[PDB]
Amino acid sequence: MISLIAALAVDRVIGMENAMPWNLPADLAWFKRNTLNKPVIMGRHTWESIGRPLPGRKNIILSSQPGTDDRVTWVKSVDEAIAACGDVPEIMVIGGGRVYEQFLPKAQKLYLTHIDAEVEGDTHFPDYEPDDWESVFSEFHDADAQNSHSYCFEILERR
Ligand SMILES: NC(=O)c1ccc[n+]([C@@H]2O[C@H](COP(=O)([O-])OP(=O)(O)OC[C@H]3O[C@@H](n4cnc5c(N)ncnc54)[C@H](OP(=O)(O)O)[C@@H]3O)[C@@H](O)[C@H]2O)c1
Ligand SMILES: Nc1nc(=O)c2nc(CNc3ccc(C(=O)N[C@@H](CCC(=O)O)C(=O)O)cc3)cnc2[nH]1
Ligand SMILES: [Mn+2]
Repeated sequence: MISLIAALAVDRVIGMENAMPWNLPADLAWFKRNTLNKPVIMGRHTWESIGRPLPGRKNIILSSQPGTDDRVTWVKSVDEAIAACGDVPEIMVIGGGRVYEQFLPKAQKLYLTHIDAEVEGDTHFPDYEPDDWESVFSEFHDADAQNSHSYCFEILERR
């Protein structure tokens, strides 16, 4: 099965100038929890924004160009990316915008964090049809001393 995981600010903004302007340790812990010991697929720009391999995960990078780092796996198409994951129960697609758009039609599950932040971005999560999805988990958290915005963890499954 293919799953997308993403954190969305207001108006589905997910990035600006190849960074995530906010800082929510609780959300990154949620990301780690849900991706550890699974393959993660990302686009080249997201790979460059993270800046190093994610430990405890098979890192698969999509690029039309040859690889530049043998600590991770490089692939040249969506189908190759999926194949490189091997026979696993769950493949995690971790962005960015252009990668999300391509994998969304193939995905069975969305792990979404809705962040109460107004950020002017240049990258958005794709505009998905709500009728195709059912919410099976929702958990809201107020801002605290560590997390500067309120946020909601949601898991959607394709109906
Ligand atoms: N808030 C979140 O949850 C979240 C998560 C991830 C990323 N981001 C943010 O999203 C932004 C980056 O997203 P982005 O849309 O600009 O770029 P991206 O999706 O991360 O990567 C785009 C690149 O992936 C490569 N590639 C993509 N699709 C391919 C395909 N079908 N076949 C072969 N190669 C392919 C291309 O690399 P080449 O040009 O080398 O061919 C393309 O330029 C950043 O701001 C980042 O911080 C946010
Ligand atoms: N929900 C969600 N939040 C995110 O911020 C997020 N970010 C990306 C891509 N960007 C990044 C940037 C940094 C790290 C990162 O340093 N992760 C650490 C967490 C460290 C910790 O647990 O405190 C990791 O090991 O996973 C991951 C993804 C993709 N999906 C996401 N999904
Ligand atoms: Mn059903």
